[PDB]
Amino acid sequence: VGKDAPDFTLQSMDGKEVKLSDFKGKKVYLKFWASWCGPCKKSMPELMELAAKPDRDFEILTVIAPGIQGEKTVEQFPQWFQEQGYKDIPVLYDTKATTFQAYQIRSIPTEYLIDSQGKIGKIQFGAISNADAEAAFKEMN
Repeated sequence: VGKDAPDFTLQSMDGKEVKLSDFKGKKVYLKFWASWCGPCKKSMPELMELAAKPDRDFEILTVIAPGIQGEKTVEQFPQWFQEQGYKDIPVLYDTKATTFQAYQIRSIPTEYLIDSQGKIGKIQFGAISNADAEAAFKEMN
């Protein structure tokens, strides 16, 4: 069966504590990215579309590593995010890159699509469309 997605507990951009296993019972779209990464930014508008879809049986979570490998500090990131026109996308602060390491992230953007019991259903390097994601989740429990 699917390998367990490594658990994490991270602070979000808006100050919430977010723990992956608290989402058991719901599917999860998990995206690792960075503000300096062009293909990452390219993918954000479509992810905002997806977030606006009301009938989702999955939650969207994205993860950056502030102050690490060129990423903005937590002091500067939220302002930068809003000034790009980005909205309605959760961003978690992987302060010690520990989550990136646990997911063996060696390239970005990378998406992990996780089923309702916390198992990894799909790993995608680079781009994945909304229809691609929706199709993958339709085959997961």
